Amino acid sequence: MPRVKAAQAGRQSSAKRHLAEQFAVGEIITDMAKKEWKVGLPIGQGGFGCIYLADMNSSESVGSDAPCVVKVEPSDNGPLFTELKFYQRAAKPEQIQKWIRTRKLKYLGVPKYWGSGLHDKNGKSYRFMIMDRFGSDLQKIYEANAKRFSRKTVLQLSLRILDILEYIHEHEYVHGDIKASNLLLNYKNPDQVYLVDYGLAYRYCPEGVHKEYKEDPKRCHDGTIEFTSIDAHNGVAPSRRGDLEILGYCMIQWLTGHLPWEDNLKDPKYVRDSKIRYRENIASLMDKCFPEKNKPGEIAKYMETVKLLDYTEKPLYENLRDILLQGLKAIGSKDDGKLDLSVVENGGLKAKTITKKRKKE
Repeated sequence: MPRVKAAQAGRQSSAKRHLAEQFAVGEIITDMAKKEWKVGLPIGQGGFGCIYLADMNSSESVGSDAPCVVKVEPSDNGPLFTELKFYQRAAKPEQIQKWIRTRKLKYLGVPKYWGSGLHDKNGKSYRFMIMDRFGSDLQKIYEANAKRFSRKTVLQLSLRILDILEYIHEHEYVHGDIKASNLLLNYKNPDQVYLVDYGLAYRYCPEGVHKEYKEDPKRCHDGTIEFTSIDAHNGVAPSRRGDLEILGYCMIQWLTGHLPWEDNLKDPKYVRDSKIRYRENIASLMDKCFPEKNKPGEIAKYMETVKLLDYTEKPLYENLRDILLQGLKAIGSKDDGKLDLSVVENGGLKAKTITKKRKKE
């Protein structure tokens, strides 16, 4: 509590009073792309990194249902420059639309990029990126439902995430952050899921050079023990298995509700132990987590492929894809629920992509 618990700003790090500013309501700046975007009233709670309503240069004033939203953050920041750079480079209007065409699909759950605008003042440089609106985060509903998900709901995402993964996986870009915390649903389309705020999107194939199994803790180390890829836990280089591991962990988290190492996060050694121990004997995890009178073959085979994956072995989306459909057909059930996560609950967003937070040179 504010009164009970005392908030600590910093003992020794920053000096003097920074003091930031804002923009007038009803103003329209000129992004780098020569696009006019009108800014309405402020929205969100945090401080320096606040969100402001945005909309295309149309007319009249701005209400409380603006189409796009802007976010201002420090220019010297790192992770920020990545989220904005990854959007204007990966989240392009062509790259997104082109995919749907080359994929023979309807729409892409990837966020669209609009623009950005910077401004220096007395040495202080500011920067903001323009993004679209959203509905609610998957992590919110999860906690709201007492951390309980359905088989059709979980499997529904596993299919959507796969297609999205291939998009970045083919662009030499590792996802890293695939958890629900970085997911949202379209306000108009409740059955549409979107994966925003990477905060861990990096490339491990520069100049056609695929990252070989080598020790590199300095790189690809940013992540919470809650789902930190074994690559960082051991201090190895970025691998493909690391991605499947992230989805594999959460996949069982929602399906079961709680993970074995949920009451032992404080112990980093334990988390790594149970990991390797559960890796060799995956059948033990499903046995302990799930009852003997209920063993989802969809999960058993899922891990069997992950643990049985070689550094040189390529991704087997087709194979795993068969395991998913088999899981539903096995339980005499079919996709009759979709992304059942429509309720709405916004209150601030983020902006990151890099993966190396520790000392910050």
